[PDB]
Amino acid sequence: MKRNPHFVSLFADLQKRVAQFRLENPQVINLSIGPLNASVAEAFASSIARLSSPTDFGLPALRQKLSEDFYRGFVDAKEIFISDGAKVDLFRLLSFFGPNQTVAIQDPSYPAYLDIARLTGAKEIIALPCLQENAFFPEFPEDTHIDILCLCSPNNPTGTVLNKDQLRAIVHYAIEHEILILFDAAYSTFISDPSLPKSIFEIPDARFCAIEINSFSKPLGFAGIRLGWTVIPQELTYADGHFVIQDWERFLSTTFNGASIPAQEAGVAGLSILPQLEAIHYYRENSDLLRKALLATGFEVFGGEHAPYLWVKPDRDLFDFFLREYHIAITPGIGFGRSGSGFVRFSSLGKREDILAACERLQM
Amino acid sequence: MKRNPHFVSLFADLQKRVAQFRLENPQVINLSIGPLNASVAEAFASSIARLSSPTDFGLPALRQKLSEDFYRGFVDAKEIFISDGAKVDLFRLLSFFGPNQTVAIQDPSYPAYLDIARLTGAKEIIALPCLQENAFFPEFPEDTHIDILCLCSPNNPTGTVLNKDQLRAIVHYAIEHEILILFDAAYSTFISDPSLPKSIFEIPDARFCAIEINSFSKPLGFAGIRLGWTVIPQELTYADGHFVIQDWERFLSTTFNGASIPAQEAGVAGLSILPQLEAIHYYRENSDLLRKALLATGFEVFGGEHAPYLWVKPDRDLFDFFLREYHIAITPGIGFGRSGSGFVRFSSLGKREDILAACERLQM
Repeated sequence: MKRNPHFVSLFADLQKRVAQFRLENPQVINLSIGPLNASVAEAFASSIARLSSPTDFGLPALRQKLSEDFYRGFVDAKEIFISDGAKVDLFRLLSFFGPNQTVAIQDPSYPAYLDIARLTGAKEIIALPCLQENAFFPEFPEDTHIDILCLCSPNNPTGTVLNKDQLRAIVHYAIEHEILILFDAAYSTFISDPSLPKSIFEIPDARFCAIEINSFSKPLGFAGIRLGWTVIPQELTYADGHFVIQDWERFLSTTFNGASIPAQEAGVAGLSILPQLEAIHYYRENSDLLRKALLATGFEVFGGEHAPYLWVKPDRDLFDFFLREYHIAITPGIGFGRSGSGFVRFSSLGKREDILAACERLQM
Repeated sequence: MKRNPHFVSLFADLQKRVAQFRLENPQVINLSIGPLNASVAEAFASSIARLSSPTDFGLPALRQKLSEDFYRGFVDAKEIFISDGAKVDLFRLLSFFGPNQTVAIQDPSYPAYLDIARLTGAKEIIALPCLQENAFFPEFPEDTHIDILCLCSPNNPTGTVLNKDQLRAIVHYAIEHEILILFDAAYSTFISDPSLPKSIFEIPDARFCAIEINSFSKPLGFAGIRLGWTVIPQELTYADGHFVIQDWERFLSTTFNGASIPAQEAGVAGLSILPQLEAIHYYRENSDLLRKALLATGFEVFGGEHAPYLWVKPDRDLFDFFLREYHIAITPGIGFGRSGSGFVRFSSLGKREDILAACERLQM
């Protein structure tokens, strides 16, 4: 039994070395990192009760409520597959397409994409620089065949959203070069400008070249819900005219036994209270707060309105600078990749107390 | 985007065509196929309560209780990885070993092995005939290199258990030819003779060539618990002396985000009440019942003491014969594979009412 080839090519680590600084400066606000909702839990329990009394791609009620409330009718229930989270789905996806794909990803990169690409067999991996001069529109190589394009919108780490016009461009480019697009919209719920697309299926032609994955986990309010979903259009087709959706059903039947039903039952209630939650207006606040603190204290601030990420311009100068000069841990850009250089990712997903404390250490 | 090669090579189906017979003979006991425990659910809920109040490889308490109660000390907590079920684990495993393996499986086969092998890239698949002349000891080919050997003990479909002496043989054969053994013990809880091994780790040398997967789901009492575990020995090594357990940790971190914690909390309570459950003495009963009915009515009966499967000798003669001559649906042997020929699988996992009704239609 020889070891895995696809394996041998593989942060943070940033967190250990920060406990370090604390064990060495004991007299630090951690913004480099991250309670279950009342209605959600009641549904959970009621689901459990249902099970302890006498008497597949997802609970029909959940596939439905997604269609109608979450996707606002743009997606059909039968196009929606419930799984236990966005990451496993991304793994099952890339795994499903087979090895030797060449796969392009945004740079700066959410690093789980790179790994799973490497792990699932990619022939090459192409970083698509995304930079504010270009409004973060990724820069495609002329001219290199790409097979799969991973997108992450709203974006981790830029906290940026590809808008309507931008996605239309990407989709046209995609169909033009026969690129399958994998579209990760796990942060979509954080969008606060009701114009911007929330799903890639709001974009002309997306159904002939695109899949979406999404989850609860981070809307937030959803702690302990092992639950996500994948969307495959009926229209989506391999080179030879076979339907992706069909291969996906076989695949799923063979390798998955579905999400937990109580968690499914719990998603349904979550969809109900979904668009209310100051439980996200709370974070929009953190982001505002940071932003102005940051702009007041001289910085260039990007992101933060439609995701819990501030992308901030003032390389190992960076981590240790912020810790020392401000007592704020962050994640330095270049960690997420090569066009990360010169930037820092602040995370907005914390207690207001600390958010305020950090905003203070930006005065003097 | 070309379709998946590994894909193009892929029951039941038996169930549709049985509804058929009913829509055509309206004046049938279904033994071809299959309530959440009170303590388990209480734990679930309490877990949920815990989550709705303010404030990785598995819940430590669960990894522990497995070690100590389930594995009876034979396995260490750190060797135990919690996932959301045995099947996904088998998929993640074979996926993890990479493609081009040649993989041997028992014949008669539990058919998910074949698929997942095919799907994950196998170069060849070798059926290992298991037959009662040989006490169901699988028959190895001289002399064909095999890389992985899947075992299923207690066995679906024979309802058979490889015993101590048998596994010692297989393990010696395995280390001798450098075969990794994948050992599926999901039915172990049904063992009712306290001599027989329950885990492969009760067998000298198993740790230098074997992994085990197991779950709750079917002990039974565990409906709606998306929960299994995998066991990797510290000692287990690739050809080049690298440690499997280590590659597995990386792999898992990249592609899984763990079992649900409430389901984990719920497993713990389940381990407590685990060895009590007439909730399995109930089925042992069904099996007794069937067995004698079957022997009284002239048949050859195998299995049924240590799993909910009776393997019965009296090929398309079979399905439609049983339906017509007895009004009992079964699963015919040859469905699980080529050395299935001449046998039928009865399933013992039903209401006592129907078990009794079936035993009746064996008189005249």
